[PDB]
Amino acid sequence: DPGDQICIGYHANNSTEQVDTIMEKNVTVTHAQDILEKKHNGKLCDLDGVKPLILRDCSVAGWLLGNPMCDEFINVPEWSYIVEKANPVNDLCYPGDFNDYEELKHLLSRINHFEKIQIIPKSSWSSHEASLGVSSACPYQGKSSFFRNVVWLIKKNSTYPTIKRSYNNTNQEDLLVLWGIHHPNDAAEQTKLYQNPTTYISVGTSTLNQRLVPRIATRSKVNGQSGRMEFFWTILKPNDAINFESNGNFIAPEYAYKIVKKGDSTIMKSELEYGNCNTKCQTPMGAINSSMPFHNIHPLTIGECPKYVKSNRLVLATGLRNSAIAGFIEGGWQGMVDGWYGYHHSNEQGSGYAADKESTQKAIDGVTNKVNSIIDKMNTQFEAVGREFNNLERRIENLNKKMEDGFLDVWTYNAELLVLMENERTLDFHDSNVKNLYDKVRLQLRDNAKELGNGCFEFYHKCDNECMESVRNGTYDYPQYSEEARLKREE
Amino acid sequence: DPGDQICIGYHANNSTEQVDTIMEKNVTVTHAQDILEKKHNGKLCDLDGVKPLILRDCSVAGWLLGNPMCDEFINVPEWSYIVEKANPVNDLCYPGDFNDYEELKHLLSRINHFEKIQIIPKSSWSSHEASLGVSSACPYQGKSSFFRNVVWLIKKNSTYPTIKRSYNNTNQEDLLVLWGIHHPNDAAEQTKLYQNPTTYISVGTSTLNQRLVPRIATRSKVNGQSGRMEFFWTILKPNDAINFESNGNFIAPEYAYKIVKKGDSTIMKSELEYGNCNTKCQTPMGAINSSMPFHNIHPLTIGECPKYVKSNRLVLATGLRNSAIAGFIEGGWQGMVDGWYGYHHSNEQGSGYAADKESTQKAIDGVTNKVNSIIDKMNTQFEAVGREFNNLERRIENLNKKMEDGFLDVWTYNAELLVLMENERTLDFHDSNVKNLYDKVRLQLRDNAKELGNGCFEFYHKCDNECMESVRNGTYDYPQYSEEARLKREE
Amino acid sequence: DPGDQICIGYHANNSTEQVDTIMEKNVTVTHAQDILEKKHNGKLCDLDGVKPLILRDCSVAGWLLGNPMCDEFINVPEWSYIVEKANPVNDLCYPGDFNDYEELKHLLSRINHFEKIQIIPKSSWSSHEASLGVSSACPYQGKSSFFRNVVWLIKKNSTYPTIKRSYNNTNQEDLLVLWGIHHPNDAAEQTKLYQNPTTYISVGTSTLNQRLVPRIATRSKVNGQSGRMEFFWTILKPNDAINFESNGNFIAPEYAYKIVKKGDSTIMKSELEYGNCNTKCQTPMGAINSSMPFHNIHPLTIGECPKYVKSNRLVLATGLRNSAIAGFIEGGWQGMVDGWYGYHHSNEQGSGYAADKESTQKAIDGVTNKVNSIIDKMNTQFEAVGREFNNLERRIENLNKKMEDGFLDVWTYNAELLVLMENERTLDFHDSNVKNLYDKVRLQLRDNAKELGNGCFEFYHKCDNECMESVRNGTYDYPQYSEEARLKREE
Ligand SMILES: *[C@@H]1O[C@H](CO)[C@@H](O)[C@H](O)[C@H]1NC(C)=O
Ligand SMILES: *[C@@H]1O[C@H](CO)[C@@H](O)[C@H](O)[C@H]1NC(C)=O
Ligand SMILES: *[C@@H]1O[C@H](CO)[C@@H](O)[C@H](O)[C@H]1NC(C)=O
Ligand SMILES: *[C@@H]1O[C@H](CO)[C@@H](O)[C@H](O)[C@H]1NC(C)=O
Ligand SMILES: *[C@@H]1O[C@H](CO)[C@@H](O)[C@H](O)[C@H]1NC(C)=O
Ligand SMILES: *[C@@H]1O[C@H](CO)[C@@H](O)[C@H](O)[C@H]1NC(C)=O
Ligand SMILES: *[C@@H]1O[C@H](CO)[C@@H](O)[C@H](O)[C@H]1NC(C)=O
Ligand SMILES: *[C@@H]1O[C@H](CO)[C@@H](O)[C@H](O)[C@H]1NC(C)=O
Ligand SMILES: *[C@@H]1O[C@H](CO)[C@@H](O)[C@H](O)[C@H]1NC(C)=O
Ligand SMILES: *[C@@H]1O[C@H](CO)[C@@H](O)[C@H](O)[C@H]1NC(C)=O
Ligand SMILES: *[C@@H]1O[C@H](CO)[C@@H](O)[C@H](O)[C@H]1NC(C)=O
Ligand SMILES: *[C@@H]1O[C@H](CO)[C@@H](O)[C@H](O)[C@H]1NC(C)=O
Repeated sequence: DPGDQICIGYHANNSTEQVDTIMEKNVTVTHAQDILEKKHNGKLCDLDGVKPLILRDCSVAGWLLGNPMCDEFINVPEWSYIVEKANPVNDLCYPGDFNDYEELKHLLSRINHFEKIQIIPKSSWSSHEASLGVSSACPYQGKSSFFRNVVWLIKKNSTYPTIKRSYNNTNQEDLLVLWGIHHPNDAAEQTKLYQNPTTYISVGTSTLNQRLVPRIATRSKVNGQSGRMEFFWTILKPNDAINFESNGNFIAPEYAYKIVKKGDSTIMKSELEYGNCNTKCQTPMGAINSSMPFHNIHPLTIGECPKYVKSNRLVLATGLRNSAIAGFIEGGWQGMVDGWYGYHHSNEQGSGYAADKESTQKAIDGVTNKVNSIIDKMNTQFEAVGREFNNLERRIENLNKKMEDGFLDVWTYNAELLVLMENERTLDFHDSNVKNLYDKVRLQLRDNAKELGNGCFEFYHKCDNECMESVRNGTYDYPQYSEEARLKREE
Repeated sequence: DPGDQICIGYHANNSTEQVDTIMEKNVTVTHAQDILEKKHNGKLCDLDGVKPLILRDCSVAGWLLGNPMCDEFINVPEWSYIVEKANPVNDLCYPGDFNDYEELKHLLSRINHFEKIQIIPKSSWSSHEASLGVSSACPYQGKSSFFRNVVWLIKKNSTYPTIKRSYNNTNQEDLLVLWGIHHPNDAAEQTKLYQNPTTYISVGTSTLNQRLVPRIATRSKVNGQSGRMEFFWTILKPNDAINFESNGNFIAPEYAYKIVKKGDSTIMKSELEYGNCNTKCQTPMGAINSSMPFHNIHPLTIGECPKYVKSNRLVLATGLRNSAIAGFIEGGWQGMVDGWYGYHHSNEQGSGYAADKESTQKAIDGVTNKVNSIIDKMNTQFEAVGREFNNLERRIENLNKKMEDGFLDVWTYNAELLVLMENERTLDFHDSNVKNLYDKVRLQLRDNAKELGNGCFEFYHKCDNECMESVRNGTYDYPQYSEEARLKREE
Repeated sequence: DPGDQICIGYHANNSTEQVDTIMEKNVTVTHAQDILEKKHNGKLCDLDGVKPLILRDCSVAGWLLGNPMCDEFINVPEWSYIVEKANPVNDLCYPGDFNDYEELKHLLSRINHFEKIQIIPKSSWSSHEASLGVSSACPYQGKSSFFRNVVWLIKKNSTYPTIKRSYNNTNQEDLLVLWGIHHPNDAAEQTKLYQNPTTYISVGTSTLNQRLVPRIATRSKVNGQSGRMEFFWTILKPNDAINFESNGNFIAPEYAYKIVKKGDSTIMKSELEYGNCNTKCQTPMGAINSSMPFHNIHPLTIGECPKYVKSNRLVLATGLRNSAIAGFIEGGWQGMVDGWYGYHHSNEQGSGYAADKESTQKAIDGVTNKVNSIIDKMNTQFEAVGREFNNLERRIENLNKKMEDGFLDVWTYNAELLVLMENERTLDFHDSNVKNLYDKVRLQLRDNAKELGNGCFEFYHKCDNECMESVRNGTYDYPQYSEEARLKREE
């Protein structure tokens, strides 16, 4: 009237944070953690401390050949990836084609050193016109012009003698060399420009064995030209020579490019500003600081990125189901201001809440470990995802699509089920921990107290604060009080 | 002699349905659900309400060029995919080759609009023979013939003047244009057919810059011909023109094809009948209504399909382990005609079974949620799986094989383990629910009754049907009967 | 003073074996099993009882054409895969190129029958020089030589008459036929070697329609040659004929190869010895006997292999957490020499340990099943992983890299989490089993004994060895002793 009491219960708070489990939707929970990265800085950034190459209105092709309408950031000796607009305004001003263009973009996607040098001075053409090879298709300062890195040689007097030029790579580095051939409209234009009716370009390295022949066809006007310019490239190794021989139609190198190549990336399509930021994961929509194992921003990423997932939320439960003084069988304790599982007692020294420090710490460590495993076991590797295939490589582009879609399907399913399964394990863990605490006490107390059925015990003896501490410590001395207990019990 | 009683127990039935768990094989279970789709309608069907193009005995090539032995369904203005036989009987009647054939099949796999038009009338050839270009290799009504969409021009008198033809696409739609070149057996055949010993075909658009030259070689007879026909195609954009120039060996266009293209699919190899059905997933062996997240019919599918898996059964447990009146410790209750977990009682008003409605509903909802999650979290995307690579693309075909086999291995393993793990969770859930019910009662009753050890309690007081209902409701008033209980108890 | 006793407890041993769970790191455990294969025999082995083709210092190209510096194992009529060194010393002694080289390596990766035959005897050249076609680039026994399978025909007197040669495949098997063209340095060398200034090679089968023309360019010296040799191949079906016609520059077949092809593999890069072993999984670093579902040796494997994983250990718990006489609440029993869960008793016949055979067997079966499922559900398929793409196929090689890296990421994550999740299930299973045993006893004994709170019961009646056996058997007859029990109890 009334006997001392100890109750077992668990933390409750004012959290409205919701979680899903394999078995229940929308469970209110004490604390939760999202493992889905959803935020980007809306900028293009350095990748592992190397600037990108941003081409504002120029194709890689326009940029390499010196399309004179390309007004770009000129000096840039290395880069980590390339940014183009979807459809650049300035490509090949004089219409035509670039041989193995996509393989060259991929080779140039990431470059350790890039330095333009002069391999054949425009001034070295003594028996051909170096300054007439100009077109209204390729306008400069209002006046007719041409690609600036490459020379459109025309006949001098009414003669086009055979060109023989060798260039020996005396540099330490590989040379990217560019040249072209003019496909004229007819035999009259052919002889008007090059005098000789039948022409070739021969090009030889230790590797290359090329002979080009112009092709006449009747073609639609593009940039007001029915002629076509076709471009070719090789990499000249650092002690090899390249040998040019031509009768006509030769678009000669003036400038070539020293390159050092240490691994590739790809070409990103984006309309974003550079932002001086560093990042380890770039997206067409912005960069990401990628601690989280999953993201939903954009598939077309370059770097060490979270796995891309079709998903709005991946929220793990970290806390508990959230809902005399009665114990656990009737709900949680707002009063348990600290601790996850613990006790409420009332004796002649007064009443209050005490955390079970040991079971609380064990459980916090467990849940922290669960979250860190799900994050830290994720293998993160460098990859570069772009669209590098042309409109006659549609079968290969379909192969890439099935693979990308394939991985999106596997990761989206596994992350969703992983969160549902583990959330159910976590909430069941909390129930298992509370019930085990109740049993820890029930087994110490035996017949020295009575189970009240609500998660509380009423003692058959005086249990001061020091007795209570021994119950919470698991050091309760049953023999010490069996005598006093038995007297009140038999009555 | 004898006291009132309440027992805790669970549903049992005459089910022989079996399930596997990570830990036990062949567990008999009250109710189970298969999540593996194994059934197909054995027919080719519309895909999202668009008919397929079924070519009974004709290659795409034979069909486009008008191989005169192709007796096909002529009119068909759109389609969702193409069906060919493994080795069609009718391909190129006059032997030869089709340039970038596989890329053209892929472009044509799915078409929004397809309409054949006449771009160059057979009657427009005033200075060349339009009706002699015929062969015994390409038989029609017993008589020698040729591809019907394309004209094999021969010299007239003993002259083959230079052809110059332009066609301007004044249509709203892209044009697929087809032409070819004849590779004759020798210089005598060359001049016998075309008079001129040295010939070319030049073709130009805003894109195309082609010059073809016939090739003599001594070749094996195919369909009794040692000559070869080589075919080329372009897509002419809706305000461009195509310009043809030829000296000889020209297989001229007569008919071209207006096309509208909105996304691709692939070419399916099947010997099935069309069936007027609609479907969202087509298989070479038949269509599928794809609610289930997995299937085992065939890898080579087109549409939004379940994931393909090497597996005969993926069966989830939905019910319970299946096996006075004693309670749960001795087995299940055939008498529990309704409910999963509940009670049996016996008092002076009589005996019977009562379902624990709350715990039963919670558990049914849980298991329904588990099944729906495993089904509904599956990301389903459109894909088209075929074999689109030629016998010099074997490395790329091996790349595709490793990817396909890769995904089959991941999905087959994850589905099998998913079912084994969750089956074990489900059966352990049922045990956890029954035991918690027993405890719900034990904690209400305390010393007002005695545990019989078999899942039953014997009351120390009269418990009429209204007392029993309060035990099942969790509203049992222990104080109301402690007095009566204690008297019978002390004795 | 003192009463008979029965205790519930579990096995403990001197194991230091450690395991991880989703929630705890470094749990000491009674017994564990690694499912990650980490061991290889450091040798190249037969694959499913078929020898490899090991090329010690020769390229496939060098080997097929008979580079005279290739000192290889000559006779070898079938093989399962090919082994090359990263950069073979002996390739094309006379510099040049091999057309569709990579597709030919892939075709030859695995061969059922391979037999070199003579299709055109060197002695059959009556109007051309068959023994002058020799070079200092291709040295033999100190003296100038050439590829041995193919004849470099030179003019005789000062004449190079037109070659016309047919070979009809009268063999039962497909023929791999090889030929080439010489690209000389200039018009003087052209006529010095072949007399005719303007030359061609025409080659025709039922399939092939080729016309080759030599190409002059000024080229860097390689093996002291500025000339180039370009090689071509076809597969001649078993009743077709191949027809050669040439004016000059013809590198003629002498020897061709009968082949039978039944499925492909790839080319492995390794510096290992053959070892007479058989295997179902070969690695560049050594073979594997692949019972385990995962391995971490090397990605570039051929056969039916475990899944490749970035991981040092995948260790499953199979045993228990490892740590009067007290029962389970105070730790494990070194004394439980046999069994997982069981009992300790003490009566007037003496004291000792007894295994709960039924619950122990159920648990051993469960854990054995868990391990076997995780191993046996793994779909294992034949695959061949190599690097088969050239330096202008870098985009496709990047496609293959993303796929390979993709599968490594999926398998590494799923195996790591699978082991963490199941380890937690296994340890929780053991706790659930021990606690259920304690309850099995508590429910049989009821008030005929008292719970001591440490996992032990003290009996209120004499419990001889035969009573004890009935408690362990679940056949304990409570009524038989309630009388004796109640007397000692009321006191
Ligand atoms: C869960 O919560 C949200 C409210 O934020 C609601 O939209 C949804 O309908 C709820 N229930 C289910 C079954 O998803
Ligand atoms: C071209 O150059 C000069 C005339 O300026 C003259 O010496 C030369 O012969 C001219 N050639 C011809 C063929 O007119
Ligand atoms: C280029 O110059 C170097 C250094 O003078 C020389 O050794 C080398 O042979 C030259 N390269 C060629 C292909 O001639
Ligand atoms: C637990 O509580 C008792 C009583 O307050 C105290 O004396 C003892 O030091 C504690 N025991 C342990 C092991 O912490
Ligand atoms: C399980 O059930 C089937 C009978 O339908 C039987 O074939 C199989 O052998 C049984 N046991 C095991 C271990 O698979
Ligand atoms: C061919 O056409 C007619 C003869 O029918 C004639 O006017 C023409 O000159 C003929 N040509 C030759 C060269 O025979
Ligand atoms: C085709 O006709 C249109 C309309 O007459 C014209 O504007 C267009 O320029 C023509 N196309 C070409 C390439 O000439
Ligand atoms: C439960 O049972 C009692 C006795 O039949 C009834 O009076 C009461 O309305 C019920 N209580 C609830 C909360 O359903
Ligand atoms: C676990 O065990 C190993 C000792 O073998 C140790 O290196 C490691 O630091 C321990 N703890 C954790 C948290 O990994
Ligand atoms: C080459 O062969 C012999 C000389 O040995 C002779 O009959 C033949 O005419 C020679 N040809 C020429 C054109 O010298
Ligand atoms: C090759 O010889 C066979 C048998 O004599 C013959 O039937 C076949 O037609 C020949 N092949 C060719 C293409 O001539
Ligand atoms: C169990 O133990 C009792 C007493 O030793 C023995 O008589 C009986 O045969 C056993 N019962 C069973 C079912 O094994």
